[PDB]
Amino acid sequence: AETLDPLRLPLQGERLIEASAGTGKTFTIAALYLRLLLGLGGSAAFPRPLTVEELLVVTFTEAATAELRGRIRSNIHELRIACLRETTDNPLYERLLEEIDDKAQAAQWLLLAERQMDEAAVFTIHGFCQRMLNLNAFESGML
Amino acid sequence: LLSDLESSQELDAFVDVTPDNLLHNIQSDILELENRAVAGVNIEEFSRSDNKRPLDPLDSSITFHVCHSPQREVEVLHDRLLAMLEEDPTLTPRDIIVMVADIDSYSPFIQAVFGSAPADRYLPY
Amino acid sequence: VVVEEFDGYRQIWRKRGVMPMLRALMSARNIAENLLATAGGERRLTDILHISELLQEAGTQLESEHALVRWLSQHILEPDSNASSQQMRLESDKHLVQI
Amino acid sequence: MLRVYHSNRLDVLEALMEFIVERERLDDPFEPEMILVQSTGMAQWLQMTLSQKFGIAANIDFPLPASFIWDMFVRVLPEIPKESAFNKQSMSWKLMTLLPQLLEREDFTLLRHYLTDDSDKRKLF
Amino acid sequence: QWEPVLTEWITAVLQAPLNETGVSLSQLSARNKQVEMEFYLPISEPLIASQLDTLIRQFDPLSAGCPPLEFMQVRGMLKGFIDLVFRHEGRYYLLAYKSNWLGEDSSAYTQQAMAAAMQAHRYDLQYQLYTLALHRYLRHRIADYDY
Amino acid sequence: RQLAPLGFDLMSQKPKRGDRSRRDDDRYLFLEALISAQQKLYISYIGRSIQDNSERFPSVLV
Amino acid sequence: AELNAKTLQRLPGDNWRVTSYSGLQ
Repeated sequence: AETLDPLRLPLQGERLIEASAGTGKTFTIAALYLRLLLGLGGSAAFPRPLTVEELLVVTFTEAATAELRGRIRSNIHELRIACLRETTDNPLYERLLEEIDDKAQAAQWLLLAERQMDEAAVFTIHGFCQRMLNLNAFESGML
Repeated sequence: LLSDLESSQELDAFVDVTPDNLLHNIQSDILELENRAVAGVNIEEFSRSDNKRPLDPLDSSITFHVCHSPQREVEVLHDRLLAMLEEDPTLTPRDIIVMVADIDSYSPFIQAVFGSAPADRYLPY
Repeated sequence: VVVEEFDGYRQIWRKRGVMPMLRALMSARNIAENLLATAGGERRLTDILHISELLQEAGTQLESEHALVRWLSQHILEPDSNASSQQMRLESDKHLVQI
Repeated sequence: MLRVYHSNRLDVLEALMEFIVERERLDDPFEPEMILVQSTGMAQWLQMTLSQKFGIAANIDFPLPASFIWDMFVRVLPEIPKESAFNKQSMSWKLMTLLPQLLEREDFTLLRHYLTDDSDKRKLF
Repeated sequence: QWEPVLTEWITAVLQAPLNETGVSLSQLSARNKQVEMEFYLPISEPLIASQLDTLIRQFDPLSAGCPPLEFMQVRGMLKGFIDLVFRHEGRYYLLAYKSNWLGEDSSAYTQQAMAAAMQAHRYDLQYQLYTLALHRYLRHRIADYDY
Repeated sequence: RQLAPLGFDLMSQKPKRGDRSRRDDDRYLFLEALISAQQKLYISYIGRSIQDNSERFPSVLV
Repeated sequence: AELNAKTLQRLPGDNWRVTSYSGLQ
């Protein structure tokens, strides 16, 4: 196995993260969510930045999904404030601000993510299955 | 879509609101189309805080409440409406409206906390 | 006098509902203060309040008055566990050993 | 001439409508006064405010915009029935008959894979 | 089976004129008639039943009997639905419909029995409120109006 | 209140000016509730769960 | 410690209702 850095993880193919007990799993998930939103990483980055309605997060417990949605919303607001101010008090937010070259487009994308946070695609397993059965009902054959 | 009409006659009758309360401040900021949110691009704007608008501690226009259950929420709401009726001598319950996101979920609790009041405490709903 | 006040409770229960009758019964008899004064009666009072809330939630969907009594006797005879019909925490301010 | 009235609140628009009605009276007394609303509470509040301002509020029709547009379609162009042939239930009961007839086409193979698996006339409706 | 008797009864209703001059319902055009006029009537004073029933009995001759009803002080709005309002030869008239009439099968429904039914069901207050609403409507609509 | 589209509707693919959605209608309802309040505005939301005492976050508008 | 409850001085509202003829009979 290898060590995991949230700002150097290649988001290509299949990756297996083993988060031990007590580790910051919800923080690493929020960091990877901001990385997928802003499109950071350089050579190991995504080929294109994605919106809020294109990032799928699957967690079993509904309260865990609500807590993760609230934490990602708070992280989006804090990163938008730190990008408007060009300064922060967090070292991971400092490296996130150091990774980007442009500030106005990133701030506009974070504002659009804050406004589209209600339509975020962070659902459970059975909720995602019901949504995919009700959406494409023709190929599946669902009422 | 309204501005695209050719033969439209546009008349404006806007009554300005004097910004004294917090709700009147928000309505004046919406009507006048201005940005009062301080981002703090520099450290001088981030250090000082008197550049914002002063909010009086007795201004009870906009309040946000955190509750634990749909029963306790409307039980707090009934006491707060009684306090608002006691605070102002000229206040009609017809001028008070309560809007819920889902009526069928909260309406049993609303009827329960509105029927249990005694004759000196009962307000019509 | 007891029969007269129970007939008044029946009139309130037929006119105003479940929770007004239960609140008038708990206010006239003053049983809530006696259960709070008794050591170990706060959990009993919270259970009484939750049973009253569940009876009021089940009484709006039923028209007859005996139908709610039959529903309460059935749910007594049915120990099935729903997410709403479970026992809650009795107190939060006093620290307890949490098993 | 199409007149557009921009205002901040609704009481100014109600006072302007009262001034318009009191300024220009109707030549036909039995002619209803068309006030286009969206909900029943808006029409009820307008009726109460017009009764408070005028002393009475009667023969005021509050139709839907679609109903008023179809009424103007009937009144302006002739040879038109009062009800539209293309409604929701009418098109549903037409398509419930037409969809089994169109399953033999090549373009409806997706609906054939959705429908011909199991059908007790539930998915079709 | 009731249909062929009902329609001729309807024509028997339509052939009977209802006016002091003998004006039938067939002489009323579509613009003259108005069916189901809904009105809202405001009142800012507390409606006292004792100050109102005496004012009714001062002028209405049907209030000789009919001991007064008791109701609370009502301040606000009053709703009403008039069945029909129609004009004829420059004069406005009101028409309402009552159709229960269970206790009569013979020709005993004279003016005395109808007045007794009006006194029993207390339709005098309803007709007086209808006259007040029509007076206010004709005052608001038509300029230079006389009652 | 979120209402998902049918998926095979063509109005959701290419939106126009006169298109109406329930999310924008709810946001405009919140704006009209903010503007229509004259004297006092009261807002109450469930913040703590009654079952497990979990933190319940409010809406994005609040 | 000692604690008390505030009491309302007057009635919460007058008899305001939008009724009909059937409401007055």
